[PDB]
Amino acid sequence: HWGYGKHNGPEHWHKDFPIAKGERQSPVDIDTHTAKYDPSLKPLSVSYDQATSLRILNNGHAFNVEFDDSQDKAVLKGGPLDGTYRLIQFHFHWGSLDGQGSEHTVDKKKYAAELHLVHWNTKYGDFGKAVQQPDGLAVLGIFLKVGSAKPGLQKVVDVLDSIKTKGKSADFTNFDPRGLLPESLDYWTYPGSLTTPPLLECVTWIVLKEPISVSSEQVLKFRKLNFNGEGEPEELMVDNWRPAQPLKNRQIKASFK
Ligand SMILES: O=C(NO)c1ccccc1
Ligand SMILES: [Zn+2]
Repeated sequence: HWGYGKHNGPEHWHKDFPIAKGERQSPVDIDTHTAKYDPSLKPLSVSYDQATSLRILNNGHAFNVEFDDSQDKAVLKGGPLDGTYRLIQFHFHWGSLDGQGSEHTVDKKKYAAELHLVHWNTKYGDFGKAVQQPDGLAVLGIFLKVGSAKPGLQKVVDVLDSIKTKGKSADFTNFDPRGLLPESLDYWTYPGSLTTPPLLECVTWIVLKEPISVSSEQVLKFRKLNFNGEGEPEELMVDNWRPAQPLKNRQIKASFK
């Protein structure tokens, strides 16, 4: 099945998932000089105070911190969004080296990693129905650079040893995603897709301009994870990022002047 290796990586996905060569695929390079300030954008609202995390899972591609989305708790609204989007999970994409790892790039610059906080449009009832709609999902993307440690990420880092291989999960309650956000909410937004198969084009991307810094030690632990399952040859979970795709007929809007 699909992965990030030479024989099943991004360049191969289109065979099982034709939409890989679609009209609004993600990620894309964000050309900052071509992005235009949009005064029609309303202020962005990230309300994560009532967030209820449940567990963490190694799915063989990345690790997902899942949340209880059966109620109106952690929601994203405002900005380019119409309505309320509910947080269902977050995960990261990272590299084997600090010089690569992010999916979106800024003026071709690659960051060490990228955090994706996934939300679904409540007007559609649930995540499954949402992914059949062009405005069913909203993903808040945050870049990670290596520098000072991020205190709010350490709880995630310390539980990774317990979910080293594909299929493993661990209880992960009371984790506050507010500790992963940078100070500024300035962002770029464009219509795109999931960056992993099935690559569905149901996403409104909101990529924050300000990256958060994490320590070399923190990202090093991300790289100790495994793509393989327990009892299988070890294949380090690194470089699980899809490269920038053609922007095609799209414009990236900026929330700032
Ligand atoms: O960011 C994602 N993949 O990398 C993603 C986004 C929405 C739903 C599932 C996955
Ligand atoms: Zn992602």
